[PDB]
Amino acid sequence: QVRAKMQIDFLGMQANLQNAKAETLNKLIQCQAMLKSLKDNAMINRANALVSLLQVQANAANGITTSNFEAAFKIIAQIGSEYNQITLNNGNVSVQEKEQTNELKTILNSLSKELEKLNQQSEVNSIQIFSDKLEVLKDAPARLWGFSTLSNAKEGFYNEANEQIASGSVCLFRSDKVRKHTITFKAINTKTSLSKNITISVIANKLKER
Amino acid sequence: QVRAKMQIDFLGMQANLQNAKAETLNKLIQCQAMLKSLKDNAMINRANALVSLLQVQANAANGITTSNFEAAFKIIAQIGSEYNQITLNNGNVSVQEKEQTNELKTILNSLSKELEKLNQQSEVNSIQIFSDKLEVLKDAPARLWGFSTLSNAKEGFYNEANEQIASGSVCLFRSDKVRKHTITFKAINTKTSLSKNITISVIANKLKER
Amino acid sequence: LQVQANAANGITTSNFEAAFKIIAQIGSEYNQITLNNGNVSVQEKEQTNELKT
Repeated sequence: QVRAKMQIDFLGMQANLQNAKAETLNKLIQCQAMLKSLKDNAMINRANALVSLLQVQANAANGITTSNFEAAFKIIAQIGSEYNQITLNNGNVSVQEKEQTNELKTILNSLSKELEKLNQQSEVNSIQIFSDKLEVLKDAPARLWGFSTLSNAKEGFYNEANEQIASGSVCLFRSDKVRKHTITFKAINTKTSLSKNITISVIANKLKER
Repeated sequence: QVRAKMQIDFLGMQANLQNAKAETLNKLIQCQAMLKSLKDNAMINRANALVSLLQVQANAANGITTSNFEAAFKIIAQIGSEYNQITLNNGNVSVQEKEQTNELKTILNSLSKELEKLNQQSEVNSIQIFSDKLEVLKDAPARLWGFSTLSNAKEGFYNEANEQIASGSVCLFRSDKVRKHTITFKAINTKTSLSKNITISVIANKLKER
Repeated sequence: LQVQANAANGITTSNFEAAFKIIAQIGSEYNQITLNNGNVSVQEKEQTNELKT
């Protein structure tokens, strides 16, 4: 039951990794939208207040508005005082755009660079070999177990050049030798191919010797 | 099952660390937006009330409004009394911008500096070696186990200069010596490369001696 | 343009060079606008953003 569900479990774990990356990216984007929404809701309110000021200066017919246009415009100028504030010299404006400091924008940029640096090492399609009893005798099995996360494959075992010794995902490694063998789990596909190495060392029986 | 899922688990733990940093940054940004929204909602309401005051002074045709313009303007001046309040000397305004004290802005700045100081030590792509039985006899195995969080690598074991003694993520260290050996786990990649040291000390058998 | 339509004052012709730069600061981080002598020109500055990448 564990070995049957392993491919779908690794695909679900990769999907959960994608979910945990996309949630952090969405929180960063919501944070940057909340950062820019302050500037936007200040600027459109300043613009709407200026439109209403020209609306009361349009149908005025009083003359007090010409004297208060130097007074109320500095009240509309205090809407974006922490932003590109405005002034009136003798009836003309001049946008400052003071480039106001904010550390949190730089921390957001550093966290975005951290997320992009994390995004490169998020791999897909990696195989893995396993073997109990790395030490082995002359005729002991030492069952090799491979795992390929490919869609469809052949997942053979090859013996030190290309020599096929198993069929798929399990190998029974008899040695009849003394040397350290290196067995290659191979998962071929119509798209790509993967290989993995394991090293099984053989010893002789210390009791049978001399 | 534990060793197969370790790369995806470490990637998920790094993604959860990114989530726990981005949530704190988003809470700080929401807090600063709530700080600035008080100033913005005071200033646009003061501006809207002043626009309505010039609206009632426009279509007045009464004369009482010229006497109440020194009275109602001080009521509009109490909108931003804890902020850049306003006055009227003989029909002109003067913005104060008193630079009012607030400790919580400084505590927010200190927490942002704390978060940025925490952001530098958040590393990615670190390998780790492990070995049971740091003490070892002349021929005892003392199975070394390495872990590289790289995407694809070779993850070999090198013997004190460059001498390859294993293939990947497992090593069986026979010694036939007496000295303290230093084995280097190495994970090479097309982008970068990492190394890690372990020290396995060998002793002779105390029973076989003398 | 609604307040410039039913104006009948003349101050709006002088403030149309003033208020239009206030409307120009709405999209200052976006394709901002200007007025040379009564005509506009869209910039579309192609502003950088790492998060899109």
